[PDB]
Formats: sequence, C-alpha cells, structure tokens
Amino acid sequence: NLWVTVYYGVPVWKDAETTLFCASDAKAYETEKHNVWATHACVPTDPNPQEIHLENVTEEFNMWKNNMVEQMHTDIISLWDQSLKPCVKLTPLCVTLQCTNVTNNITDDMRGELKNCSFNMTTELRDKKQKVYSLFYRLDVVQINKEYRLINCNTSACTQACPKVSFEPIPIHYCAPAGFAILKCKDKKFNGTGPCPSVSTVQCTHGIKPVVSTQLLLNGSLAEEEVMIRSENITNNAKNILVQFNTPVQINCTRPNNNTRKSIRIGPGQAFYATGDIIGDIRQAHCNVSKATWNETLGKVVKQLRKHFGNNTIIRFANSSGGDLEVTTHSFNCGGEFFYCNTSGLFNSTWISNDSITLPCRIKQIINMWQRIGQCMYAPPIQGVIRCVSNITGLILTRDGGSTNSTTETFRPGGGDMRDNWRSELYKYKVVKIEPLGVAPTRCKRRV
Amino acid sequence: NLWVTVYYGVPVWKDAETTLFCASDAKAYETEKHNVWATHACVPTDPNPQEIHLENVTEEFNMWKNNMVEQMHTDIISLWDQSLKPCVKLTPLCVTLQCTNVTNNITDDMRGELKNCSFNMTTELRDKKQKVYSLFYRLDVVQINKEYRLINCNTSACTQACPKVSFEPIPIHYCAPAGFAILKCKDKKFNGTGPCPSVSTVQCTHGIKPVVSTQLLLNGSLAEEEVMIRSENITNNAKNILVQFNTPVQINCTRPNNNTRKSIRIGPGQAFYATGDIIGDIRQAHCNVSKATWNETLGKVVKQLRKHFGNNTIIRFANSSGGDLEVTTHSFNCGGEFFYCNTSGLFNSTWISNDSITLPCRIKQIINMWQRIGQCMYAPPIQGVIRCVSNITGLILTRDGGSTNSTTETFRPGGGDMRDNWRSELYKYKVVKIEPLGVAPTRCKRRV
Amino acid sequence: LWVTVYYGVPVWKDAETTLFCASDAKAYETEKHNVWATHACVPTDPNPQEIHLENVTEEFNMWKNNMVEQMHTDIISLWDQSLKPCVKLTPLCVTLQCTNVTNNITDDMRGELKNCSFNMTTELRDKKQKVYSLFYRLDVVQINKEYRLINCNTSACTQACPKVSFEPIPIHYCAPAGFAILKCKDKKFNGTGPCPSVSTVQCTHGIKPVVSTQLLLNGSLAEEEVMIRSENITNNAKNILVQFNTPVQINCTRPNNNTRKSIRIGPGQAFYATGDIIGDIRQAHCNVSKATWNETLGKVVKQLRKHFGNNTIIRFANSSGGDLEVTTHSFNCGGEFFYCNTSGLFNSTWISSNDSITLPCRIKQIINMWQRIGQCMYAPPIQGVIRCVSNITGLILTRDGGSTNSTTETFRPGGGDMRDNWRSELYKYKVVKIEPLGVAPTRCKRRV
Amino acid sequence: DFVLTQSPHSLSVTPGESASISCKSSHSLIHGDRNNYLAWYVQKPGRSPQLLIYLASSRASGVPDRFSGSGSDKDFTLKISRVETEDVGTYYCMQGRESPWTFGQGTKVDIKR
Amino acid sequence: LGFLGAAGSTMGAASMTLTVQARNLLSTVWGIKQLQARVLAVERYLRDQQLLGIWGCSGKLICCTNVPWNSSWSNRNLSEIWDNMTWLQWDKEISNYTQIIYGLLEESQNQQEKNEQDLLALD
Amino acid sequence: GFLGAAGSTMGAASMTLTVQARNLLSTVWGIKQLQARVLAVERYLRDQQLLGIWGCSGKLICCTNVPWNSSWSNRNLSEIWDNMTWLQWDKEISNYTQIIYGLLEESQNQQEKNEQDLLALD
Amino acid sequence: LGFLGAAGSTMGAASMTLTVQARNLLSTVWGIKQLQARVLAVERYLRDQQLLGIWGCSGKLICCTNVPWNSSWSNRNLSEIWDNMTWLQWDKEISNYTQIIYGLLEESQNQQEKNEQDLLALD
Amino acid sequence: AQLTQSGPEVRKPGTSVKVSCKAPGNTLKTYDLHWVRSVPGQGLQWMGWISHEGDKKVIVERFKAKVTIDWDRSTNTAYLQLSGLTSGDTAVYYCAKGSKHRLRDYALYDDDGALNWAVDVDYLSNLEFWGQGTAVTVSS
Ligand SMILES: *[C@@H]1O[C@H](CO)[C@@H](O[C@@H]2O[C@H](CO)[C@@H](O[C@@H]3O[C@H](CO)[C@@H](O)[C@H](O)[C@@H]3O)[C@H](O)[C@H]2NC(C)=O)[C@H](O)[C@H]1NC(C)=O
Ligand SMILES: *[C@@H]1O[C@H](CO)[C@@H](O[C@@H]2O[C@H](CO)[C@@H](O)[C@H](O)[C@H]2NC(C)=O)[C@H](O)[C@H]1NC(C)=O
Ligand SMILES: *[C@@H]1O[C@H](CO)[C@@H](O)[C@H](O)[C@H]1NC(C)=O
Repeated sequence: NLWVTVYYGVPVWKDAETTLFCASDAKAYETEKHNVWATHACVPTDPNPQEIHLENVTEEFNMWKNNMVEQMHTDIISLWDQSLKPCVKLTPLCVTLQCTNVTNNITDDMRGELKNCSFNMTTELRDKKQKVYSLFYRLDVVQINKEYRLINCNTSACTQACPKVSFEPIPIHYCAPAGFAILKCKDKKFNGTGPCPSVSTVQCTHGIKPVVSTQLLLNGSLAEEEVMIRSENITNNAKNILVQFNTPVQINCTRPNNNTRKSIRIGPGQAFYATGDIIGDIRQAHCNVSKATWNETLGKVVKQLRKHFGNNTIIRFANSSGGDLEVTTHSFNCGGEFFYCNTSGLFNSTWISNDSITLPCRIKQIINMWQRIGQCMYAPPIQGVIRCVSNITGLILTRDGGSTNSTTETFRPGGGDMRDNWRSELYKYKVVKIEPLGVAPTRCKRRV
Repeated sequence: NLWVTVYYGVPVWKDAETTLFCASDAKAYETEKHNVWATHACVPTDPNPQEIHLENVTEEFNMWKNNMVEQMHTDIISLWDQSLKPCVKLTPLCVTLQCTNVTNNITDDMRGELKNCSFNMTTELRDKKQKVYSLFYRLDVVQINKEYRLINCNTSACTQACPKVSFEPIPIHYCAPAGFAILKCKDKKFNGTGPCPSVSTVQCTHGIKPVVSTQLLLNGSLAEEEVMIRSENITNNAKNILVQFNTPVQINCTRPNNNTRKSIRIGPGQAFYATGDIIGDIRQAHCNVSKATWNETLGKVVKQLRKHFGNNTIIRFANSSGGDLEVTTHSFNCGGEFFYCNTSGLFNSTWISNDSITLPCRIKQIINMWQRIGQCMYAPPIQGVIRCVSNITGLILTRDGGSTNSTTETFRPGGGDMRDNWRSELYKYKVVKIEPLGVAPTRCKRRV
Repeated sequence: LWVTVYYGVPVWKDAETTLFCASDAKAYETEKHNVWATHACVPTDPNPQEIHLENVTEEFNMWKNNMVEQMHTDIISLWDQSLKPCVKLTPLCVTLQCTNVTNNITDDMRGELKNCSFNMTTELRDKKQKVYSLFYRLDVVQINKEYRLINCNTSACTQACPKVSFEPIPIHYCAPAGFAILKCKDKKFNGTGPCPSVSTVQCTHGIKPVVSTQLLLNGSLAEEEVMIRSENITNNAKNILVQFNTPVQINCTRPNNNTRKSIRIGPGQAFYATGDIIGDIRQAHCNVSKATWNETLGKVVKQLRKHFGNNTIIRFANSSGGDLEVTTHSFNCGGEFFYCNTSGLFNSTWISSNDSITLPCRIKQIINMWQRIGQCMYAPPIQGVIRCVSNITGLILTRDGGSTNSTTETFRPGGGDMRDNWRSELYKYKVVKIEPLGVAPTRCKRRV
Repeated sequence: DFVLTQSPHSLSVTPGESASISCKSSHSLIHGDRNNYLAWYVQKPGRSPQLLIYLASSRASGVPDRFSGSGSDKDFTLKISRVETEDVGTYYCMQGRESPWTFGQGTKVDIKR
Repeated sequence: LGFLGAAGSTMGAASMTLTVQARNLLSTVWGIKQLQARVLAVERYLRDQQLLGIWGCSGKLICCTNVPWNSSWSNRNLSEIWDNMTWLQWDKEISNYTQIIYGLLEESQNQQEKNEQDLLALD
Repeated sequence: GFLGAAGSTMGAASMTLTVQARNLLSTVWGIKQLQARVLAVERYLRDQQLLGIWGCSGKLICCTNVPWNSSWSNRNLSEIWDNMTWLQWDKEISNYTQIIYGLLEESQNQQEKNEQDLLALD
Repeated sequence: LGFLGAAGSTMGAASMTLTVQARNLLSTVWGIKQLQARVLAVERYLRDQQLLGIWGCSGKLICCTNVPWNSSWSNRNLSEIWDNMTWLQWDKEISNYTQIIYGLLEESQNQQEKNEQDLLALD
Repeated sequence: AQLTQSGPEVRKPGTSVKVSCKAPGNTLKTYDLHWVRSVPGQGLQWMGWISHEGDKKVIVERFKAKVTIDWDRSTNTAYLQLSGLTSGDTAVYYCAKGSKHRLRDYALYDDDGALNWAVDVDYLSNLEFWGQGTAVTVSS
C-alpha cells in the first residue's frame, strides 16, 4: 500500500551547458574609462558575496572539459574586436618605405634593431603631397628591394589602436542565469579531477583578470599550503602541465628609451602616430628576476614532480624547442607596449637528487593576437619611459622524450594554447542545471 | 479578531523608469515616403485613445527630472543616424577648390555670400577625371592660406543627406508597456512642479512633432488660459526660462532664389548634387513677423514676469549675448534648407511701470545638428523657390547680471540644448508601474 | 443546460506566422558553408510524425498563400548575407583594351570572347601592374577598341567568395508552437478548393531552392496524370504551371577547358581572372531527347484541351522576346551561369529513336539575380570542363489569346516573378492557428 | 645630364665617301631600354638649323635615307653615306634627358679636294 | 490518437483526449525571427490561462459554471449536438455569441469569490 | 475603467479587481518591442508564483491563517475599508511588506504537511 | 537554511525547505545574450507548471496521487527512504522509471475530470 | 611648314628689345614653344620654352635674370623680351616648335585605384620647325 507523491522544489541538479552573463564593479563604470573589456556590457555586480556552504555534499569535477573556459575564450575575443571597430584603419601605410639604420647612440647589443624610414603620403586634402618619416622596429619591416614595406601588407591591413582606450585587465565576474547554479570546490588539495568533498554554491564567480601571457602566468591567484601540479594525462607527451605557485616571484620590466610621439595627419579627421625620434641613447629592454627567490621556487616545483616521476629521477629544464616568436618567448604587454622576451636564462639547470637574472626583450608594433590570420593591430608608441612590476604565479610546461623507463626528464616551456591561461582560474567552478520535480512513495491518497 | 487577506488587482502605483515605444498615426501609413524617424515600423494607433479620469486623486509631478525627455532625445538621435547609413559619402569632395566671387546680378546685402568654385573630380571610370563647378555658400568654405576647401575636411567627412528622405516632423505617440501606465496632469495653471490636483490616465501620449529649432519653439502646442512662465529656480541666472504662448504668432520664411540642381557622377551608382546657377536676381533669405502682434505678446510676457520680479521692476530684452551661429541665431529648416536668422530685431525694447519685422537670414549646407564634433551631414540643394509658414508658440530665455539689488532685469534668447524643446511638450506626463498585490486586515479565516 | 468550458479542443483557423527553417544534421559533415546557411538553420527531426485526419475536408488555396511570400524574402536575405565578407570589385571599373580571340575558334563562337588588358592596383599604393583577362562579350561595352565592364555606369559588383557553394540543399519549413501545417493528399488537387484527405505535419518535405526560368528543374512529380494549375484560366495576363508525371533528362556542358588565374588587387584580397583555354574553343549547350520530350508534350496538350475544347488547334512558340534574364532558359550549372535559346523545344502544331535536341547556350559573369537593379555579383571562373544532368519536372507557360478567333491557341514560355517557382512545391501546404477554448451546454452545475 | 662633346672639331670628306661624327654624353641620357633622347641638327651657312635624326635612330620626314644614326646610353654617332656638296655645314647634338637642355659644341664638315 | 487527430471524430469523443492538444501549445537571419516567435507562443499561452483563472477554472481541462444557457445562442438539443457534430463546425455556429459568454463568466465569478469569504468572516 | 477607481475607497475598489487583472499583460522601434514584452511576462509570473506558494494560486480574494499584528496598524475597520484608499494604504504599511510576505510562506507549508499527515492515517 | 543548502541532508528534512528552491527558478547584437537567457528561463518554468497542472496538482508543493507504487521501481522501506537517504541519491534509483510515471499521473487525472463532471450531471 | 619672325634690330645699350615669331594662321597650336640663341663661334644655346598646354614655363638660369617669353594664344604670337642689353647680347635669335614626351614617373593611388597625385616629367623629343633669325646688334 504505497502511492506516488510528487514534490516541487527539491534540491537536485544535473550537469549542463548554458550562457553565463558578465558582471563588474562600479569603479570604472562611474567614469566611463572605456577599457577593452568594456563595462558597457557587464551589469553592476552585487554589493556583497552570497556564498552558501553545502554539508554532506560530494560532487565530481573535471577542469579539462569545462564549458566555462570555452565561453570565456569567445567573449574575450569578441569584446576585443568590438573595441577596435571605430578606430582608424591604416590602409595608406602600405607604400614603399625607404629606410636607413639609426646610428646615433646605440648599445652594441642592438646594432640595427630599429630603422629610420620615410615614405610619401597625402595630407588632409586628397591632392596635396606630404613626406613623412618614422622609426620602425626591424621585426615590422621586410625588404622588397634599400626599399622595405610593413610586414602585414601582403596579408591584410590592420587598425590602429585608439589612443584613449586601454588594455589594462579589470576583473569581470561570470554569473549564472535563473534555474542554474555554480558549484565552487573549496578543497585545498584538489588536483583538477575527481570528487570534491568541500563543495559550496555561490551566486557567481570571483573577479578574474583577463591577462594575456605565454610561458608564464602573471598577475594570477596563488595556490595555498603547497605548489600544485595539474595535468590530465601526465604520462603523455602531448599534454601540457600547469604549475601554480604558493608564493609569487616578482618580475620587473622596463623599456629605458625615452621615445617621442608625432601625430601625422592622413585623411579627413584621421591621424597616424609615428615614433618621432628618441632622446638620449638606445638601450635594450629587459626584465629582472631574483636569482635567490627563483631557484628557491624551482626547488619546490621539482619536489612535486618527484612524486609523479620517481623518488630518484634526475630532472632537467631547457629552453623552448623552437617556432615563431609568439610561442618561443614570454610574450605580454605592460604599459601598452608589447614585449617578446627571451626566457632562456630561467629554464637552465639540472637537479640530481644581488645577482638578479636579466631577460632581454624585443618590442613589436604589428600584433596578431588570438592566433588569427588576416587580422592584425598596430600599437601606437608611448611617450617617455615605461616600467612595470608583476607577480609570477604559475608556469606552462611541456615534457619530452621517452628513450628510457626512468633516467631523467627534460622540461621546456609551453604556450601552444590560450585557454590554459584561464583554466588556471576556472578550475574550481562548474555549472549545473536544476531539476526541481521529484516523485517518491508515501502512504497518502487523494480524498474525494 | 483580524486575519490578513491578500488582494490581487488593487489599484496602486509607483514612479519608475521604463522603455516606451512609438505609435504612429495610421493615416500616414499609406504614404510610404520613407522619412527620417520612420512613423512606419511603429505600432499604429487606435482611432480613439481612451482617457480615464481619476476623481479626487492628487499626484506629484516634476517636468525637469522627467526621464521621458531623455529617452526621446536618445531616440531621435538614434533615428537620425540610421536614416543616412546607406547613401553617399562625400570623401572625394575633400580636394582643393579654385573659387571666385559671383556678381552677375546681386543685391547689396548679398554682396559676397556665395562663391563659384571649380574642382577636378573623378568619373565613374577610376582612371579618368573631369573638371566641374558648383556654387557654395561662403560659410561652407575656408581659404587654405584663391584656393579654398570645405570647412569639414580637417574635422570629418560628411554624409550627403539622402535625396528622397524627408525631414518633416510627423507626430509621434509614446506608449507605455503592459504593466505600466502614463498619467496626464489636467490642471491648467500647472507650473511644472508640485501637486497636480487634477489627473487622468491615458494609454498613449498625443502626437508630438520632433521639431528642431533654437530661440523659438515652432509649431508647438498652445496654452489654455494664460501665458505661462516656467523654470526650476527663478532665482538662478544660469538656468533657462521656458515660455508658452496662449496664442500663435505667424512667422513667414522664404528663400526667394530660383535654384538649379545639377547631378555630378563621382562613382558607380553615386551622384553629387551641386548647385548650378540662379535663374534671376540673387536676394537674401528672410522671415517676417507681424509688428503689431509681437508688440502685444511681449506685453503679456512682461505682465506674467511681473508676478516673479515685482510690479515695478524695469524689464528689458536684448539680443543674443554671443557665441557661434548654431546657438546665437534662430535655427530651423523648412522644406530642406537650414536657416540661421538674426533675431536682433524681435528682442529690442524696454518696459517701465500693418508693418512687418523683417529678420535677415543666412544658409548653410554642411550641418552638424546635434552639437557633435566629427560627425557631419551635407544637405543637397532644392530646386525652385521655397516658402514656409509656421506658428511661434514659445521662447527660451535667460536672465543675467544683478548687483546689490533687482533694479532693472534683462532677458536674452538662448537654448542650444535640443532637449529643452521637447520638455515643453512632455511636461504634463509621467510613467508609473502598477503593484497589484495588497494585504489588508479582515475578520475572515481560512477553512483549514 | 449550463455553460461548460473546455480547454484543448481540436479547433483551428487560418493565419500567418513566421516559419523557421530546419535542415538535415547529416549535411554538417560536409563542413563547407553555402548560401542557404545550414549552420543558421535549425537542426531537423530524426523523422517526421505525419498524422492523418479522418472526416476532414479543409479548403485550400495555392495562389493567396503567405508561405511562398516568406520563402522569397528568406532566399533573397540569405543571398545578400553571404556576399558581405567577399571582395568589392571597385578597382575593376577601368578602361579596357580588348581584341578578339581568334586562336583555334569555331564558326559559331566567333566574336563571343574578348582578350582585354588593363592597368590594375597592387598591394602597395604607389605601384601598378599590367594584367590581362578574357571577358565574355555580354560583360563589356565600348567607349566610342576600348571597353569597360557593363556594370560600371550602374553600380559596383561584389565578387562571389570562391569557397562557398551555390548547390541547393533541402530546407524544411516548420510552424512554431500553437500553429500547425496542414498538408493536402488529394492526388488530383488542382490548387484550390476542398481537400478531402488533409493531414498535419511537424515540418514540410525537403525543398530545394533551385533558380530557373522557362523550365523547372529538380522538382516534384505529379501522379498518374500531368497536372495544370492556374488562377484565372481565361486570362492572358496570367501564367500557367504544368507539372510532369515523369521526368525528362537534360544534359548540359561547357566544353572549353579554361584555367583560373589569381591577381592581387589590394592587401589581402585577390581577383580571379580567366587565364587561357587549352585546345579548341567550342560552344556550351544542353541536350534533350526527341523521343521522350515529344511524348511529354503530347501528354501536356491532352490536359490543355480539356479546358480549351476538344476541337481547338494548339500551338507552341518560342516567346515574344525580352532580355536574356527572361527570354531564355536561365539556370546555374556547377557554379557557372547559363542562358539557353529554347526555341528548339517550343515549335509544333497539334491538330488531333536515339536522337537529341541541342540548345545553344551563352555564358555570363555579371549577374543580377532577383530582378533588382543596383546589386550585382561577379561569378569567378571555374577550372576545367563542367557537366550537369538534371530532371525536368515542370513548365511555365503564357497564353497569347485569340481576338475573335477560337480555332487556334498559341502558347509561349514565360518565367514571371521568381516566386512562381516555389508555388510548384508549396501548393500542398497551408498554415493554421489553433484555438483551444470552447463553450458548450451540459447538465453540470457547481456546488455551494 | 649636363655636357655633350663631339670628337671631331673639323671634318673633310671626299664626295662619294661616308661621314661619321660622334657625340659623347656626360650622364646616362637613357630613360629605360627602348628610348634614347638624342637628336641631330644641321646649320648650313647663312641658314636656320634643320632637324635630321631624333630619338637617336629615327629619321625626320623629308630627310634622304643616307642619314643613319645609332647608339645608346652614353655613345652615339651620326653616319652619312656618299656625302654630297650640300652636306657642308655644322652638326649639333642635343640632349632632352634633363633640364636645362644643352647643345654639343659642333662638328664642322667641308668637301675635300 | 495524434495531435489534432480527433478533428474529425464526434464532439463527444474528441473531448476525451484534450490533453494531447494542450500539452502541445508551448513545446542571424534565422536568429532574430526565431525569438519573435517563441515570445509570441508564451504570450498566447498565458492569455488562455488568465481567462480560465478569472472564471474559476484555473486548473482544469473540463469546467462547468453557473451561467445559464440561452437558446437565442443555439437552441439545439444534445439529440442534435455532442454526438452528431464535430468541434470544427460547432465553433462556426457558436462563434457569433462568444464575446458575450466570456463576459457573463467573469461577473459570475466575483459573484462567488466574495460570498464565499463572507461566510468565513461571519462563522 | 482601468485604474478608474484609484480615488475611491478600499471597499469600493474591491469589486473592480478584474478590470486591473486583465490589463497586467498583453529598427529602433523594433528592438524596443522585445525588451518590453519579456519584461511584462516576467513581472506577471512573479506575482503568480508568489501568490501561489501562499496557497491562493487561483483567486483574487484569499484569506490567510496569519493574524494581524497590532504593530502593523491599530486603526479600526470602520476607519479603513470605507475611509481609506489603496494608494493611501500602501503609505501606511510599507516597511512591513517584506516581513509579512515571509510569514505566509511558512504558514502554507505547515498546512501542506498537515493536510498530508491528515491523509496518511487512513 | 539558504538556497540549495539542504542538498546533503535527509530526504524528510530536505522537503521542509521546498519554498527556498521554488523561489529562484525565475527572476546590441552582443547583448541578445541577456535576452536569449531570460526567454529560456520563462519557458522552462512554464513547462514544469503545465506538467503539474495536468496532473491535478495546480498550486501544491506536496501533492498526493492515487497511482499505486509498483514495487519493481524501488523496494525500500519508508524508513530506508525518508530518514537515511538524500534526494541526490534517490534521483539515481528512479531515473530509468521516471518517464513512465508521468504517464500514470496524467492518465489518472482526466479520468477524475470526466468522472466528477458525470457525478455533477447526475444531480 | 615655317614660321616668320620680326625683322632685324639695332638698339643702343641698356634698352629693351621685343622679338616676334608667328605661324601661318593657326596651323601649329599642338606644338610647344622654344627659343634658341646663336652667336658666331659660340654655337647654339637653349634659352627657354612654353608648353602648348600652358602648364609649364622655364628659362635657363643664365638668361633668367633679364629675358622673358610670352605666347598670345588668341593671335598665335610668340614674343621674346630682352632688357638691359649689352655688347655680349648681340646674337641671332631663332624660334622653334617641337614635340615632347610626357611620362608618369611616379604616382600615388587611392584604395580603389583612383589617382591622388602624380609627377609627370617632360622630356624633349625633337625641334622640328624653325624661324629665320633676328640679328640683334648692340652698339653705341
Ligand atoms: C477570369 O478571367 C476573365 C478574363 O479573361 C474574367 O472575366 C472578366 O471579368 C470582368 C469583370 O467582371 C468583365 O468585365 C465586365 O464585363 C461586362 C461586359 O459586358 C460588363 O458587365 C462590365 O462593364 C465589365 O466590363 C469582363 O468582361 C470579363 N472578361 C471576359 C472575357 O469574360 C473573370 O472575371 C476571371 N475570373 C475570376 C474568378 O476572377
Ligand atoms: C595517459 O597517457 C598514456 C600515454 O603516455 C596513455 O597510454 C597509452 O594509451 C593508448 C591508448 O589506449 C595505448 O595504445 C598505448 O599503448 C598507451 N601507452 C602506454 C605507454 O601505456 C594512457 O591511455 C593515457 N590515459 C588516459 C586515461 O587517457
Ligand atoms: C587526480 O586525482 C584523481 C582522483 O583521486 C586521480 O584518479 C588522478 O589520477 C589524479 N591525477 C591526475 C593527473 O588525474
């Protein structure tokens, strides 16, 4: 004698994919700073968090199949483009350039690194001449024959970045629609997959900074109580390893040259910002890292790889295997200037079981972001000297070699994907759909 | 004794902000002339809008903080931008011009107002060029250092106003969405703020003409009993005064020249409409106002301005204080031409305890409209003579000075802000949201 | 007898709504985008769920059907959307210098191809290149040995993206929730009136957006008899639709082995010219079989006399002329556009075998598709020989009409508006709107 | 291109013989490939000058085909075949490559006896 | 069986399967017109429920009320309807008076929702 | 008419509830439509959902098992239902609304389990 | 005590908080996101509401039904269910048998609607 | 065919001289205008030219201080103006008409192939028509 009773509002959820919506704080919203990740879209965020802890609850996570990371990738790309739409398009810059080396005050380290180029142009009127010049970096010009052209001419014409917009990452919060929930894993020992005994639910995620980097994760969130190593198929060789630090390593970067701007007029109401001329002497850009606090950190990373790779295996670190400058170098931008720096000084050692390091960097102004083809961007020059300081919170590593069962392991820096930079933040979160109807047996009957 | 009871459908409301939508006069549907701010794509209005009276209910109004005016201002600009997305862009016109005076048969007052310019323009074949000429008003050209250029070539490229689209102000009705309601203040002596002891409810507002003008409100709706003076704070000089006439005074305008429109083809499927020549004598454009009627309307306004500043204070009228043409002159357009008239002959008097006033006017073809910089429009010429008759129904004034006492007040025209114009129509409306859930005490108790 | 209230009754009435597309998921495996936007179209059901309706005798009408009007706008809108990311050939409107091709030519093709050379732009703004391309006679016009492309005095064409395909794919039309699509199943339905065999479907059968003229290709066949359908059968200003009960194959080919050539006209965008022709140059044509075509006309006449009398003489003629877009059989064969002289088919008089009929066809590269003037498309050439085989399943006819005579009826091919094509597929279907509420007497009463 | 020099200052030729006069150019004088801008004139005593050869090989209308010119890119020469009494005069080579345009110094021809 | 499958069955037999219909009433070229359809379906669906909610039938597929039948609408007997007709053609016959019947059902409801609560406020 | 009794007394308006209830639902101008419509439907459903958990769910007038706290208001029924107005009533009791709304939720659940326990004993 | 908080507690203790979960089921081309999302929310809530409405449970959070509990579905004693089990466990045991159950709930309802109408007509 | 010049001149120092050179009717209007100087033993020298289009006009910097050329288009009259004469300015002045080649040695084009601006350079092809002379004699 048992009859079906139907309940509405039961706490049951199921894995699902849905379109999250962005939220942001009001500091930039109140004054219209116009960041690339503009607040015009994201709604004002809640005045305070409303997280709820769930006792007795166990849930199965997987950081590597998360739909959140894919939905963040597309939106970051889309928000980037819509910011570049109104800006002037530098189609008239594809002419023949006549360039000569700058010889005034040059450090031997960068003989012939930037050039003094001149070319014909029109003024604000269609039918009047104008001859202009500008300094260009050697990576942006390719010889055609002492005649050159910009690297991008034979593929596409790309848009100058509007001077009043900024690339600085402001945190953006990802909040779930009605009928859905976000489960956050609070386990300190989590390895990115398997059950999480300390689940809790939150209205929506913490502030995430959309930083762009390679071979090193900058301005991120630190692990707790121990360095963490996350990989899905650790015994592979085509699977990257994500390392998260428990204490930052500080990196300082600078571009000592004192550059000067020059606003050229090309067409009605359009301007081109040339590099003018440099005050002082030309020197190499570089970044600094502490020799003591960096090899005190590699000693903590190795002691975790010793777990996955034997108690007496001899580890080894080496520089990038090769490829394009965007993948073999620690790329980033600070102060609106794009850096491509040589990390061969850091990944060089063997572990057998002040003297701050300097990394020389090269600058560029023709930018191909998101690994797309046929679409670049031109970075206007920045007045004065620029400097920046940032945390280092993680590495992207790629193993190689299978010649022996276990004698040594050689690790090199990665950079073959961009979602890796955001799987380091969205690893605690997952989205679930709520199914509130349930039927259970109990002794009851419909009277009458 | 008393148990709570919940009622669904109680009449109650609260002030709110919402997105209203346009409704169009059905009798204009059949025209299909595709004017700006399309009255098509609106929801056709029913033939008998329903007004509902609300007996002995009193409501607070505030026309200055009303949000409806902000939406209308944002809508009209949005409609204006779309209306000239598709058709021609005058980038090729930014070349050097060779101009000379025109003096064939000209009046003494129009001695040097328009010029005859020649330029080498492109043909529909990209590889050929043709020499053409056109007449330009002196306000639309500037010397480069007899070589001229269009005023805008160093600021932006103008879009040619689209020849088959009309600028006429067709009336627009604003409707509220379901769940919201519009209230109308029926009181006749309402000064814009405070209690309104007579209110009513309407589905949608009356027809509002989006007329664009400065220093005089044209084709507007009249008052019912008396000339009304309105302002936020009369004791502040820096805030405008709005006047609403009880009767109209006619203003007749005309450009008495016989213009000829000449098509020039500058590319495949694109044409530039130039002004060819004048068939007859060249005369100044002007507007007329009845001297005997303006002399008495200002009599009332002083009579209604004595209620604020005293029975005895001397009240004076002076022409525009100073500024650029858009604000310092009475601007409008009839047919397709944009007039900038000199109102120094209307505001000329001093008041102490059959003829016509003929205001000279000038014409422009490069128009900026909504006080934007970098966005421009070009208005092509119109064939033949153009004449227009219109009401005048309000003034926008600003008082000044005052030192140690109110001994002689003076007023001047102003009002370059375009949203003060519509505030004179939407001063009787407000939007509220319904809250149909109410709880009240009653003896009644649920059965079980 | 008290009023009852029923919800969910099976009642419906006619009304118009926005149907949405549904396409086979199996087509996603092709991976290649097409004009008809399979990705935008909703995925279709695994299999239809057609339901038969006994006792039902719905009334149908094929001529005043809102479904066909919707398909017309959808097809045009999809077409325009696909050409946005392609190249705008503005720099192609330049003077051409052309000479006849006389290298290994046949008599019939003499003068139909031209060898044109011209200056053209390149990736750098201050250089030009001299190139040549073969152009068909129909595409160029003279400037009185100098030529130009025909479209240059109307508008600029958009080059078709070389990757997309013009190949039709079936699209299903589906009704939204609360609406239904009724389907007729009478085997002798003449397009209007009762349909004693109605049924309802979730979506229509797969319909191919084929574009043709004077002959319907790749369509649906009738059953057991050739069906004739028209609106006002004794009206000379009305078209007549004939649907075959069996198909007659038409083989079409372009024997020339021509080669595509790429020219760079700007940064990142290229123009596809015709390079040369290998071997002899011959004429394109289409074939039909005399034995099978003739018997089809004999079946077509039989049903025509049933309307126009048994004793009436009937004739077929070759159309009264017009432009090639309407006076010829026009269709698309593997990315190349044909225009065939159909005079060989419609030539007979009726009074009551391995052979062929060859139809000489011309080819065209500048296309105005939907009878618009202002939008043109440039179809790039195709490498090698091409061939097509297709059903003929219909026929569009017009009647000349006798004046004071009745003993001879002469018909000609027409083509009308393009939407006459899809009336041959959507005649069976109509959209209805459900009405689930009803009231009826019963013995019931409410208690208390 | 500034200065042009002709090698023989005086020339004596027996009737029925051929004649040869060479003009030397300081700079290229060639625009590109096919075009060379050199011309040859004659000023018979007490008369106005006359045009004989232009573009360094082309012969003017009305000039008997006995006058033939050849040369390119800083080497030119004018040949007359079977000279006659009326060939006495003075010959100037002119360059049209760059402004200001200049004449040669002049070669003087006389019938031999 | 089947959606609208009873359209040709009799009025008395087609009323036994009302659930199949009601359950089927709410089940960038083609990206913006799609949404303009989905919202309309919900808009119509709530129109019916609201009407049923003000006649007291807010949760039933069959509902009876205290509004007397008027022969001036249709005087025919059950010997002439309910077993020899179809819902498709009854709509045609009774359509002329629907605007009225829907109105009586409203006042006949507040006529009940007050007298009911008047008993709880007294006893 | 619609809102045609906003100035009448509370008792007088109580018989005009239906006129309000019927009116609670149903390119620049184009994008305005979609925003307005989806705002109206969502507002309508919140009232229906909220009015449903309280146990009424189909009714415009509905009694409840929650007594009236004197602190919310003390005035008599001869001083409310015949001399106040709903627009005036919302002014008297505004702060308490969200507190009262939290009571009816619990009162109903007790009924739901009680009229379910009072069915299991059979 | 908050939203979804009783997900890890006994089944009987979890049903005391149905209202907390019940309240939260509902609340330029780039921004069509914030419109696609909301329309979806509305039509998901209406799907559950309709599914209850055609079971007889119009506005009831804990609704009884006359459908017998087939023992093949689950064999537990009521103490094994309502005392020492969680709703996220029960979902695992009945998932296969869920779809059929909604049928029996729907079959039993219109029978009562037809029956009660007949009994009223018997008056 | 031929051109006809004004007769000989004899002017004292310091003064100015105008020389005319006219073509039969309007038989030569598509040929450019050139001036040449002859001094016995000094050879032929080039002074200046005017393009038939009227877009160019130059004079060698040696003579540019005093000499000036005019072309009355309506009457087809060519004038050579000499001022500040000296004993070394005695010469014989010829007028010539010849052809030229105009070649676009550089050009900057728009996005759609339209021309913004270009530099066309004039090269001299031949001097094919000649005058008779004007024996200007400078003496006390
Ligand atoms: C099918 O097409 C035929 C035409 O081929 C239509 O018949 C035409 O109908 C019009 C309108 O009724 C007739 O005009 C009237 O005719 C008489 C002349 O004595 C007179 O009453 C009026 O003054 C008027 O002109 C017209 O004569 C007639 N034509 C023929 C040839 O009969 C017919 O209406 C179409 N059918 C349908 C259903 O639309
Ligand atoms: C983890 O990575 C290893 C590779 O190092 C995978 O092992 C291989 O799996 C494939 C597929 O079954 C076999 O064909 C190979 O023989 C395996 N190689 C070895 C050395 O065992 C392993 O499958 C991966 N694990 C997962 C779960 O994907
Ligand atoms: C992560 O933890 C899970 C659960 O214990 C385990 O199965 C897995 O092997 C661990 N490591 C990796 C690399 O997945």
